[PDB]
Amino acid sequence: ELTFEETERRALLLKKWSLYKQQERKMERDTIRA
Amino acid sequence: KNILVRMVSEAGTGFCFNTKRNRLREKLTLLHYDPVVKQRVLFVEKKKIRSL
Amino acid sequence: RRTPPLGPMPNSDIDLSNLERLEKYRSFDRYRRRAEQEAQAPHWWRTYREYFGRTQQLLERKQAIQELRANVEEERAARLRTASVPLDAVRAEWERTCGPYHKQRLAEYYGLYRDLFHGATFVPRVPLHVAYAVGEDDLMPVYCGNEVTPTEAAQAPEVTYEAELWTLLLTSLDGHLLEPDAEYLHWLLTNIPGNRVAEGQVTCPYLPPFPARGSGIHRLAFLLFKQDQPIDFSYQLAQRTFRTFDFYKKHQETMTPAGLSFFQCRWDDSVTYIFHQLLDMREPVFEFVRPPPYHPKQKRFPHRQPLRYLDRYRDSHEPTYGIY
Amino acid sequence: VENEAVAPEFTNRNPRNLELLSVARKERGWRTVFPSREFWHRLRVIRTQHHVEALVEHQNGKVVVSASTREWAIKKHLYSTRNVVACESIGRVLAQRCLEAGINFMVYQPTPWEAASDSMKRLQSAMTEGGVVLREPQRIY
Amino acid sequence: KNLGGKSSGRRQGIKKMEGHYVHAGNIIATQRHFRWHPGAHVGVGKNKCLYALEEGIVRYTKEVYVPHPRNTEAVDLITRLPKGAVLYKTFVHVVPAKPEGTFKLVAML
RNA sequence: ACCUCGGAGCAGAACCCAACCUCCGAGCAGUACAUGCUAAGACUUCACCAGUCAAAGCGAACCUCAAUUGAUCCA
RNA sequence: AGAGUGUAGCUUAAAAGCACCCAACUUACACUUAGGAGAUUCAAUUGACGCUCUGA
Ligand SMILES: [Mg+2]
Ligand SMILES: [Mg+2]
Repeated sequence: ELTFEETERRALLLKKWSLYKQQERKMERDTIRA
Repeated sequence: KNILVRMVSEAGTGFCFNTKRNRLREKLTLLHYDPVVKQRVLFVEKKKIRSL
Repeated sequence: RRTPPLGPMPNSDIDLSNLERLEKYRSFDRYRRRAEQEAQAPHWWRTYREYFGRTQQLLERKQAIQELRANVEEERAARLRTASVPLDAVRAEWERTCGPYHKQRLAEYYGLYRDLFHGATFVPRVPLHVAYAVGEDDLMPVYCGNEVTPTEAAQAPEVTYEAELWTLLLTSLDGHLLEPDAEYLHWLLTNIPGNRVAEGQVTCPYLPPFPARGSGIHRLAFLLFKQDQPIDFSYQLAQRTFRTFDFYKKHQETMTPAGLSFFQCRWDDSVTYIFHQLLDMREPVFEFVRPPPYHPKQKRFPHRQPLRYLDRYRDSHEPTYGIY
Repeated sequence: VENEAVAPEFTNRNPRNLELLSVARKERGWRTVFPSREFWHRLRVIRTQHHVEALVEHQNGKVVVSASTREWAIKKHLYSTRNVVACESIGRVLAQRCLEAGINFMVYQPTPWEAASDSMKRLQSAMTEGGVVLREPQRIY
Repeated sequence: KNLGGKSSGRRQGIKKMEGHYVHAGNIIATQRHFRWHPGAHVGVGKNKCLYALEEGIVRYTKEVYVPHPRNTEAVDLITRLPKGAVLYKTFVHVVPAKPEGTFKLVAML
């Protein structure tokens, strides 16, 4: 079983990881093109 | 190989329809529409007309 | 013989030996999108359609969206698929911002413009809230093409057009019993002093809708015209006949169509009373008659035809005996 | 009586007359192509990258009604315009617009995956509870 | 050594060319494969024959081809098609001539 | 050697085309038991026989395969 | 010092569509479903904040 607070923390974890790896892939592609 | 079998209505009506089945499968029972009763009733294989 | 194509053949520009290199539709969805776009695009070959066919606003909207994003409860509900929307507020904002265009689309679909104004269009900028008072407690609203029974429309409606000289007209577009290209005028309040409607001039008294039985669904339109400058206007059915196109041709300079609202009515018991008492006539009853079934010319020898062939061409089912 | 002068044949010019009487033709062909044209009104849902569109379109192609998350009125009351919440909200708004427009029946033609989608299920439920039956009456011949 | 091949011609093909008035139920074209695809107001029989579902005029057109999502072979062909490509097929259409019916005054109650 | 039936060339494009011409095949199988009843309009192997498709309707649910067969009489 | 100038990666898009990413189904990819971020450089058509090119 689980709780609402940890579910919300997990959702925010997914959100921030999405942003972080989006920036990672963006910088990788920038280096590739450069 | 298959055999032609007369499926007879269990509704008591003399309604018979011929179907086919494997000669090695068990005697066959269906839910077939009986026009006399105007309803799907059980039909049970009665006799083997011929071997097809 | 090989007549050359009369234009760019489809799948011509893309066609190239580098099929392996070219990216492909990996999804039926993207293929369908492209195919639909191509179908919409015009073509030189025979096709189905031929035969059957500011900055402040942006800033404020961005700030509002940012505030909604910041609101944690909103995000919690969104990710828990439990958030809802205020339907009434959405309706009001639709009216204020983009309601006129969708209402214009509805009117065009219903054929109001092609009939009321013979094709000429106009955006109903001014929202028009019309409601037929039902009982002494409620009132059926007439939004756009909704269904309101003549029983409910027995008494004249309450109109609240928010503005600050107006003319309101109720016109039945397809209720005319004698002339296909004619309308019926029901009530015309002209020179209305702004929002309040009780002070308008009663050019024509209110006549409730009377869609004949078995005559189908009839469409009635509330036309609202802003009156630049006040102007003068000029139970018998011949005088209730009305061509809105001619009327607006006469009053075009001083009138501008700024509001629209229509509803659909079918026959009801109240129509009988309207016909018998108010109009003092025998109510007409119409029926939908399909064309008679087609049969090929009867042959002397209907070869290979069933016995029903002769029944297809006999008129009377009762036995006949000729001379006997 | 002069007022009793009625033409023998009535000419109802309302486009929706026969459709509402359930007598108008509805294209029965296109049995080898998708979607089927056998309808008077179709609910077409377009899920873009950022936005969700829900149109009620007549067989002739005229978009009778529309509900897009790209309108300010709707987009200013929900968090994300590309989620199940957005689809449910646009479905309810479209149901209200259809009821006020007189459109009570439609023919939804989703692909297998679209039908299995949770968002499409929510949109269909929203329309049903709003008062639109996604199954047009059979034509009367 | 070579036996058979004595079958006669099926007499298949188009029975109603474009512009021909067609009554409901008339067979427009008989085909062994899908040469002409069904269009508006045209139905397909079990043997792929196209019959008129309405009374009107036959029109042949070229229209984009969008198979049913459950037609696995066609969906696979599409999935392998390059982007920008659109399939086209010949479709048969019946432009209905007469209206569904007319409203007639039946009784002046 | 063949005799009936179907697919492909000859017969490139509506239909149709011979050959003791070139090649492939068939004389089933499988799934279901509304593979129920009726009924406009059409197709048709160049006749007939036979063979095909089918709107609408009643009643119900919410047929694949090219051939895959055979009349009358009589049992 | 001068020229081209200028919407998130792309758009003879006008704040959109394609793009793009992780989660699940996939060995994997792909599809599909769920979600994610995103811009019209700043002031009155004009001037000046940033990029490219031509030079030293
Ligand atoms: Mg041959
Ligand atoms: Mg013949």
